[PDB]
Amino acid sequence: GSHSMRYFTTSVSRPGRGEPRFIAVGYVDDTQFVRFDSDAASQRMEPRAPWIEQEGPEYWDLQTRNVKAQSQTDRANLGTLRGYYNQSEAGSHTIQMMYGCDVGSDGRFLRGYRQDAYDGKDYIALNEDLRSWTAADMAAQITQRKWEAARVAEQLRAYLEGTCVEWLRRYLENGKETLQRTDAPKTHMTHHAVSDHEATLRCWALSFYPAEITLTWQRDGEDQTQDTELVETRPAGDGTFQKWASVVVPSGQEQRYTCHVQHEGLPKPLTLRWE
Amino acid sequence: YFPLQSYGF
Amino acid sequence: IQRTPKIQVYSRHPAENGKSNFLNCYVSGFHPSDIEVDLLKNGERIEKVEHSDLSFSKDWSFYLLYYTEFTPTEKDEYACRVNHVTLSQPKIVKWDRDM
Ligand SMILES: [Mg+2]
Ligand SMILES: [Mg+2]
Ligand code: NA
Repeated sequence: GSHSMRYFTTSVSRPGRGEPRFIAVGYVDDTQFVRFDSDAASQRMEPRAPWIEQEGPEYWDLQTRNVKAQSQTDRANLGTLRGYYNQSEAGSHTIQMMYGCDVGSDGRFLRGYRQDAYDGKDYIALNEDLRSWTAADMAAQITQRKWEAARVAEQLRAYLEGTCVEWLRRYLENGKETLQRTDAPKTHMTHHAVSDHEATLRCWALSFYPAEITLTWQRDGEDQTQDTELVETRPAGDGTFQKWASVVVPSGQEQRYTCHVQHEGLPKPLTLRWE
Repeated sequence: YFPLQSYGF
Repeated sequence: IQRTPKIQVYSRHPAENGKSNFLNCYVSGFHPSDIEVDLLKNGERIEKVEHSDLSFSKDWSFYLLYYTEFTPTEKDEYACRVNHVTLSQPKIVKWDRDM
């Protein structure tokens, strides 16, 4: 029922080979809806979902402006961090940033985020109170003093508590048929002989949205973790997700095992048992 | 909506 | 920091010989972002291969989906080949229709 809005920005320096590579993506829950890539032809924020296309020219120009300013600040930022960590111009470096908010099913504000990383490690983060920072080291403490002096937290908090939640609620209404749908997983079980004493049972959950799902094995109505495998949730490529779970069972005892499936799209949990 | 948030380090 | 990619090869839909579908290579949990991913048919590279836009998780590790249109047969064998700086060797994961 709960909803999220996320913007991920990545900036990779490519010494000699030119200006840094910049990539920005926008998500509403598990669905990507916008993109910006510095290497692309357009030089614009681009739609990635059919719903967001309905937005006017002022929105697309303001989104282009804000994302271009981000990529350009990252180029200055990549140079400044080389200065702070006394690093060479020969090596490749990455800047990562996450911005976004969380709303409840009723639409109320739950949480705001602003976090930055340098080379896969935490640099600086806005705390949950949206009023203080956490700096990962001495270099991130130079940035902290600047941001505290310039009142960066107050501007961010105003964007998160205002702007972020209003646009998300708007996306959820305009993108309702995709964003708020709860595609129940289509389920099935497969069977494979391992030896003539042991067999593998595989429990499948396909075409589900959102990505959150619980798949569990039971032996005679009791929790089974031993001789089990669970793959991480994967995109099918068309907006839906996939998952499977397996158990290695003794031959002839297949009927004793059940696979329990839990998803938002199911009114009651489904139980699967081999024939 | 991604707001203008170009802060320098 | 450095992180090894987790790899999954699978089709968008349950495979049916002679029916058009999509072949996927989902690479995740890696750092840095520099990665080479190829989809192979009978050991050879497929050239019209698309990928999702670069994104990352809570821990800052990246993920990407590589995909192509394909029509499975009983003969044809498919696989995904991944090269990353954390790998001592390019990882090849074979496509298994029931996985
Ligand atoms: Mg703005
Ligand atoms: Mg299907
Ligand atoms: Na599949």
